[PDB]
Amino acid sequence: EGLVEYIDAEEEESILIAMQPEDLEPAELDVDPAKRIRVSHHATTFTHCEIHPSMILGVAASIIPFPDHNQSPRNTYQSAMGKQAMGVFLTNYNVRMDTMANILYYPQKPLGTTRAMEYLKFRELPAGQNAIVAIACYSGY
Amino acid sequence: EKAIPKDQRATTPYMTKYERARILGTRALQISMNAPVFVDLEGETDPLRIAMKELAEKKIPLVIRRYLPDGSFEDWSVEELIVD
Amino acid sequence: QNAQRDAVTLFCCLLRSRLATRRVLQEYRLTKQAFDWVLSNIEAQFLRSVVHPGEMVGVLAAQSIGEPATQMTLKKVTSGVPRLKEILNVAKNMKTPSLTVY
Amino acid sequence: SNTLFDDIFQVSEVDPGRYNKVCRIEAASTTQDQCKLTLDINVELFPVAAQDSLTVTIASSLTRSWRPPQAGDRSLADDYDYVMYGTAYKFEEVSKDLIAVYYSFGGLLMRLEGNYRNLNNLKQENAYLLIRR
Amino acid sequence: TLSHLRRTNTPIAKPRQLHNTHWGLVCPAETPEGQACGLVKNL
Amino acid sequence: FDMGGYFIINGSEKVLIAQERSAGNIVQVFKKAAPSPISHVAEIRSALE
Amino acid sequence: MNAPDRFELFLLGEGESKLKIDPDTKAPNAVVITFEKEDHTLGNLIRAELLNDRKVLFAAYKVEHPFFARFKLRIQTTEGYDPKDALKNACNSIINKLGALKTNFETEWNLQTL
Amino acid sequence: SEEGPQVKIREASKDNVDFILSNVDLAMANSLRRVMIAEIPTLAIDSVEVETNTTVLADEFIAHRLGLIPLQSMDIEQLEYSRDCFCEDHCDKCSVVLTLQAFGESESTTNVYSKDLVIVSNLMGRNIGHPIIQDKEGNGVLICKLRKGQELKLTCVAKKGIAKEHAKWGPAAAIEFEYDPWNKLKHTDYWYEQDSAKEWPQSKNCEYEDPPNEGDPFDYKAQADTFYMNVESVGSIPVDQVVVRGIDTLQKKVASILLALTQM
Amino acid sequence: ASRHGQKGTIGITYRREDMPFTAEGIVPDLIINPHAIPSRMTVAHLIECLLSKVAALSGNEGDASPFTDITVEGISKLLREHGYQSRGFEVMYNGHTGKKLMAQIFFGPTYYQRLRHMVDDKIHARARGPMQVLTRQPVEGRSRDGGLRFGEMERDCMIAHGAASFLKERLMEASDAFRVHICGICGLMTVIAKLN
Amino acid sequence: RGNLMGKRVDFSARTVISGDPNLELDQVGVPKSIAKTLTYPEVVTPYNIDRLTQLVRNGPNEHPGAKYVIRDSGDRIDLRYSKRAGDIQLQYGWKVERHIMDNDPVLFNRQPSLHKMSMMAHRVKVIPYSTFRLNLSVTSPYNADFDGDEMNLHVPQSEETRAELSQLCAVPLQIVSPQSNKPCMGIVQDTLCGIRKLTLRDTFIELDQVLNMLYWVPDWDGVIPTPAIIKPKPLWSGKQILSVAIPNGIHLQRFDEGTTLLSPKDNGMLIIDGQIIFGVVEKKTVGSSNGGLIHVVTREKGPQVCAKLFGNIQKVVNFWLLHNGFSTGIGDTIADGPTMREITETIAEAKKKVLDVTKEAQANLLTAKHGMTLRESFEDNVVRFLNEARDKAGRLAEVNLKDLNNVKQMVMAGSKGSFINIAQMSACVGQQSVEGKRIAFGFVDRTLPHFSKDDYSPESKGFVENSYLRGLTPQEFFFHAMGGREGLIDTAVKTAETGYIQRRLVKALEDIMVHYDNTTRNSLGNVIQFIYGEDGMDAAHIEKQSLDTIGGSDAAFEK
Amino acid sequence: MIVPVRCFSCGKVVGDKWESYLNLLQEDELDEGTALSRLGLKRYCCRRMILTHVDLIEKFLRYNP
Amino acid sequence: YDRKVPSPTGEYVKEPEWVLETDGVNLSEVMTVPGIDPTRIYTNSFIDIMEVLGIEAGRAALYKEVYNVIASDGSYVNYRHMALLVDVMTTQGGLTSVTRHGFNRSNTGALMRCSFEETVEILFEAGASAELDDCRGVSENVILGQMAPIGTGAFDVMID
RNA sequence: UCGAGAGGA
Ligand SMILES: [Mg+2]
Ligand SMILES: [Zn+2]
Ligand SMILES: [Zn+2]
Ligand SMILES: [Zn+2]
Repeated sequence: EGLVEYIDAEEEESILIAMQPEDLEPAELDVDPAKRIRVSHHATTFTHCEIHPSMILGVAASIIPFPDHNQSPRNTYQSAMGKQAMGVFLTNYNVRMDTMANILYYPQKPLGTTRAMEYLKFRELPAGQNAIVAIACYSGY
Repeated sequence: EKAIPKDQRATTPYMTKYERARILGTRALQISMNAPVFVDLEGETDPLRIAMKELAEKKIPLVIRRYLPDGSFEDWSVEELIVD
Repeated sequence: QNAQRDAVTLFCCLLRSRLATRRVLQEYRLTKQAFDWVLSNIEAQFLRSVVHPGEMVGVLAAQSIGEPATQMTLKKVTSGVPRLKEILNVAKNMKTPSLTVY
Repeated sequence: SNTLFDDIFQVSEVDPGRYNKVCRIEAASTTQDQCKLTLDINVELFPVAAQDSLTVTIASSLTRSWRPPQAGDRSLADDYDYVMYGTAYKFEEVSKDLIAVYYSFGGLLMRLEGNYRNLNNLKQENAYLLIRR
Repeated sequence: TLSHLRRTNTPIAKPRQLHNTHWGLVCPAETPEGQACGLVKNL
Repeated sequence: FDMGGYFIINGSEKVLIAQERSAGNIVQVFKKAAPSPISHVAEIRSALE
Repeated sequence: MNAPDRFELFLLGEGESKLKIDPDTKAPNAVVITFEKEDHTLGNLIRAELLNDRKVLFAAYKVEHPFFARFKLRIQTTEGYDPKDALKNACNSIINKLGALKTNFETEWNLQTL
Repeated sequence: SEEGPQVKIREASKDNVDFILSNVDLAMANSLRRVMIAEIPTLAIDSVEVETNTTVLADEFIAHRLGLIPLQSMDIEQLEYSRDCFCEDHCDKCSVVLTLQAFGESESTTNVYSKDLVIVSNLMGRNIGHPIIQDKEGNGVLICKLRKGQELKLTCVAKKGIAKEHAKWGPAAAIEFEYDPWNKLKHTDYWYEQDSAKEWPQSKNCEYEDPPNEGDPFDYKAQADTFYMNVESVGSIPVDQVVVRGIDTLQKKVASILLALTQM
Repeated sequence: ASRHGQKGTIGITYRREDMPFTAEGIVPDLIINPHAIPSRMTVAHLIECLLSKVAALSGNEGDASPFTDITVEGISKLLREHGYQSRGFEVMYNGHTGKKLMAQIFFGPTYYQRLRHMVDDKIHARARGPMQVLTRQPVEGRSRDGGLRFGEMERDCMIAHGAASFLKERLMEASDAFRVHICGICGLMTVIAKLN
Repeated sequence: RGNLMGKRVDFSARTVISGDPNLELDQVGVPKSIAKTLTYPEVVTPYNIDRLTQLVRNGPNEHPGAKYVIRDSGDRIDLRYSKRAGDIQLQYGWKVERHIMDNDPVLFNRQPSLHKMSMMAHRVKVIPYSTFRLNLSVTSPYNADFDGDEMNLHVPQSEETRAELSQLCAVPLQIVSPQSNKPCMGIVQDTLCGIRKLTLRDTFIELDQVLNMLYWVPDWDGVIPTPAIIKPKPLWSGKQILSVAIPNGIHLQRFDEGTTLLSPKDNGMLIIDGQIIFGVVEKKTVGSSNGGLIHVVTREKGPQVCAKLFGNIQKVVNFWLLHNGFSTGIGDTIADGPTMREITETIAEAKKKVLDVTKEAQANLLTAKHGMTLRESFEDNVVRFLNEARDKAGRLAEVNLKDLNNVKQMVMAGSKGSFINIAQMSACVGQQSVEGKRIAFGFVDRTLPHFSKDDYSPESKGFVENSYLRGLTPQEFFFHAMGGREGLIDTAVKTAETGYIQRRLVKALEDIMVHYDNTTRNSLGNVIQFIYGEDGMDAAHIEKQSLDTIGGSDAAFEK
Repeated sequence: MIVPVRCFSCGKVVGDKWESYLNLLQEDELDEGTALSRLGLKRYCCRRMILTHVDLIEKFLRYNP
Repeated sequence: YDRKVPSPTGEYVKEPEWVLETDGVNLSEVMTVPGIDPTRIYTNSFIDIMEVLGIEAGRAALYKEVYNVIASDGSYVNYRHMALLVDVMTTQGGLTSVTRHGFNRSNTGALMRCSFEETVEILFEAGASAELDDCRGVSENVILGQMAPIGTGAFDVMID
């Protein structure tokens, strides 16, 4: 229909994209101080608009909640730990015969979920538990 | 052949950690092999503590042979050698 | 004998400085018994502070410099691990050859 | 083994130095004008307001381990509302015929001016601070 | 499994460092750390 | 939930990792080294599509 | 593979009697008791009841390591007053309080209706 | 009534019991709530023999699940520990045997609820081994799901124990415990971003204790002796016996001391 | 570990009574030190507690998607409407003593992942046994029940102490000690020997 | 280099390691499974035979026990299965390979063994579970963490070997380090964060707490210190109770900032005869700091006293903290409401500064500073301007942090914190950097394709105005990813060079030993130094002592 | 892969409350908060056992063997 | 550069001075230039100082650059260690580096040098030249597994 | 035995 295009690495040199599709609305204060400071764009010759920025992250980085609030090397560290977590790797774990296959007894869908999670079935096939965690200074163990 | 005379010697009379540890190890090793004990041990049953207590009363009859860089040596009896 | 006198020269500078007659009797009013105890104490402590012959001093020094190098990690001067590599294998050409004029 | 010092003060300023239950107080002996005192007072146990006239004393008694109180059997030389035990740590020769004495009451500090007590206030671990109505 | 099926491998002036041109084509921070950090990347 | 995309050689599921290469049939200009007789180069890697 | 059985937390081993009593070497009228197979559930009650006896000078317990469940209790008291008598006082007074508690509660429960 | 600790029951049910426990030294309350959770004994599955299992799940998975089902243990005192008795492996005087059999005949999935467990040993007239059922429909706990053509057959031997050995022998769930609602003892230092009163909400327990007077200074000889507790039960034992047997196990715990002291 | 690089093994496991209990009786499934929070700057974990708490109580789902204008102030407004302290803190009582903890504890639900490194599949200790034929040294790897490495890195440390006898032990008796005849005149291993 | 200077050795082990505060310093938490597997050959003697025969009877599948017996003939007696497994009578002169038992010396390890004190002797304390438990204050000399770390443990086989572990390889001996002439280990983390909380004047301890706290100290005199306050309540100060851990005869003097002898802030340190006169205790006082408490005790009292002292401090402080409690929320990183307005408008003032400098450069009116090109000068001005922005914003936040806030407390004692972390989590994370410069143009003349070309603004060159708490925008996140990736490249890159550097140093000077005349030399004999260290004294044998003759006016020196 | 009998944190048997949860949603058209509240899971420790539960067992049954 | 210096009284006080920092090194022709202090001047390169002022001067320069590397990270290591390494480089006579060819060719045995780079070449030339090994070095004895004269092995032990 | 890849500090 013509409402979407496939931009390769070289072609986006010649085009001006945009973060939100409400960057194309008119201008003319009262605001919430906790929200992130967003650079007023000052640009108006747009060609494309981003589908949604969250898509820059891969699958393993899609899992992280609030990576925008988090140290970058921490997200790198997580990305290599999340492929290490135990869980239900396949629904047919019983039928298959493979050399190693640890499986979580009681997987739970995480209470804090990326919206991108929905398309990798993390809530459908998770690999962690909603532990009640208390950061605390207890016995020093 | 040549030796370093007892009268003129210029090495630290105080025994270093390394000779104390070696000497204690030698003593404990031979003590383990049913060797005679030269102190009235106060119920001590460990060759390490046995050797330490022999040393403390200077009942250990061994001599060091500190070798100098020229090939020459200096003998230092355990009596001579001090411990702080 | 000269090398001995040399080897304690700064220690003797400190030593004479602290044991000034006025200071020995005014800043801290030492008595004879206490002064003799102090004099013997220092001899024992110093003679305990001698290098025990047999120490593997080179290996110790190498590790002593090398361990903090592992900790090294982050006015445009060349410093850090690259500077250390320059220093170590006598780089003929240096990334920052500089000079400070007095 | 008797009282080493007694005087009467009026507090000048109460300093809650970022402390929830502790205050820092400065007060000069009203009778002897040239003698002042600086000391840390727990305010939760003994409330100390500004411009309060308080009696102040120091004793040497009235090692051996502590014995918890039993009725008035172990009668204690005080009819006070606040007391402390500390240990002298410095004595300052400020100037001729004037002296200053420092105490650290297990953390809480003290400072005492004036030469009037030619006697007592020895360089001694034993020290009691006693405050009255 | 997914993140294995979305991987690359650059066999070998500054390849490891992340680039302005990687925005949206390669995940910014997901990569092994150590032997091959940034040489091996995920989509 | 299996998404596919793997082969089964000798019974072991196998994945071909996408190899990364510099593109072919493009022109690049490279400033050469300081102690080098030639100042610049422009290289083309020619391979038949 | 390594964990000791859970039953060691409340079951005495071979020739491990319940309490071992040792006189404190340094202090006077002082004793250390190595309760076996018990912990803060029980020991804290004993110590806190020792504090109430006004002729009891010292009462304190400590757990060497939470792996094991053997905690020491040490006592000191007035002259001519073996701490075991203060300990007996404490335990028996505790028991009286607990029985009174249970009976009062039963009365309230039977008063209650639901 | 009787001199000592005074208890006022506020609200009551077989599942929940909330009361005020007056005039008790705090250490007693911690220790009682501690032993209320653990040392109090109760019967639950400790052994399982799985004959035929065609389920999706693994047997040890099902055996774990079986352990945590709550079985009636009101008369557990009449029963004895296996470890104590003299039988070869187990007997009717210490162990109660249960049998579980299910087969998938329906096109739809056949469940395996708690009620389908059956009791095989000689009861000998004790209130022992009944799988507790609080589910409104009556089915109770759900152990496994079975397709058409799947069967599961096993035998479970329940034994006496306590929560200190394993958490299935735990008669209580979560016990509320809070004292000095207004922090009048200064027994917790509030973390306040602006105003401690506005940021932290008052608990219901503040309703009963008198509000503080700021003009009055900190009372220092006051100590904690009034507590607000709420005990919950899994149904294995009614709440009243949970707390009563907690007290009784605590006083037995103490009594062994007296005997052992005598032996010295 | 969690989803934010907060790795770490278990130090000790406590029964529920030993655990510090909140007023409602809830007991932490897990306890971690607060000292890993500042140095690593993992505020995402630290916010996940709040979002997961409000989603657990409210009965919805936590929206932790990146580049969303969701704010801690609003999340905490909802949490306050659920009767808890807005920034996640909770009054906590010590389990051993029942005396209230002076510092109210940041406590709530935080998704955690079980990692693939379990000790007993890494535990290994060896006294004697298998040796390579070529080197007459223990075969490499615990899978083959082999011995560990006394590296040149370790040899340096032993050198630095001057511990010559321990060092001889490690490099001969405790690994591949051997006795060989030699002829002095050639000064080599030419010699032929029959010892019986 | 791999089969001759670094052989694979027997009598070795390896585990996930954990830290245990009720373990003392030279103890190690070897598990039974390892202890049953490892052995020591011990020759039978009259002193040992009576225990050793019982051990041989006990067997190898439970502990204590023994797996092997060696005889006059020289042929093994495998005790795992043998008909005479239970009727042994050991003649004198027979070796018995018994399991390692408590208070045995074993050489610990953690690769990479950079320095000599990353491999030191330990006393066995056989414990149940499958982890090498070890003391907390041992993490600094191994650079360990309980996050999946693995540590080896070699076992001696002769009496001289055992001695050398005890006599020169022991942990107390390495408490003072030749390198950086000062202590190695120090109080860390929960103990260090707790000492600060305990020592505060405002912290006052009750009687019931004091008796247990007193008992917990292992070597305790049995003398209950008289309370600080004797009046409305007998109360104890945290300093007073802590003092019991410190032995008699230890004096310490330290002065911080405005430390009058009547200290106002309770800062600095004056400690008399093992009593704490005044000062809050923290890392400067009890860390690995030069001139610290550990530094005093190790040479004044001895190694053994201070090795015991580590455990004693730990046991008191862990208990008090355990019942005081501590935890870090994210209310601990929310700066004051008005302060946030001030912070963001501060950033705005710096933003305007960058704009106006930019326009001035756009008019080609930039005073070209000496040396730098015009574009370089623009760079430096802007980079430093934005760095001012982030540092001033952080210190506007740090100033604005109340005392209850945990993160300050962690920073305050030096347990685990620094200023900049507060800045990046509560003010503004800062400016990213690649190869020194800001985020350069990857796309031709623009950083990202959401920016117009030739844009040198702060937002488009890598500045991250938003804070970790507030949340980074998509472009900020990508720029941050660039910076973090470069940092990780460096991290991976630095180490290998550092390992090679350490290897080259060690192999260059490995022959260097002081001879029996203080002539530092090598195998050739050619002198390197005529007296080691240009004073003939070793490195732990050192202290920062001021010489009062160097400084001062000539009259003041005269007087 | 199946409803856990009890909540790990506290211990209230949530296992008998699963099938009722789904009935609450599908026929009474209730939001999940009120769905768990009807069941009486007052404390969130047990509450997140059912909200965050993924009943994988259905996929496992469908394989005929 | 702010710099403290003796005041006429004798007390030390700051005496700030203007000092120029360059970008290239040609020490040989810069110190001679007038208007400057030609005894104080200092370069960042020890090799040029070695060429001009002498090896003893080059030693202090070498040390000071190692020191600056260390102290720039807010660190400190005792003088003896660094000075011993610096002395090892200087004592050979030139500026012998810590590298495969800078120092490993020497008189220091064969196995000693063959335990670190050019293993087979070190041994090849050693056999070609009939190199003598004292086996006093640690590495030679480590290869041979005997007790190396290290610390405990430095002294022989005999009876009375 | 040999090379290969994937991992943990
Ligand atoms: Mg690690
Ligand atoms: Zn039976
Ligand atoms: Zn021959
Ligand atoms: Zn629950």
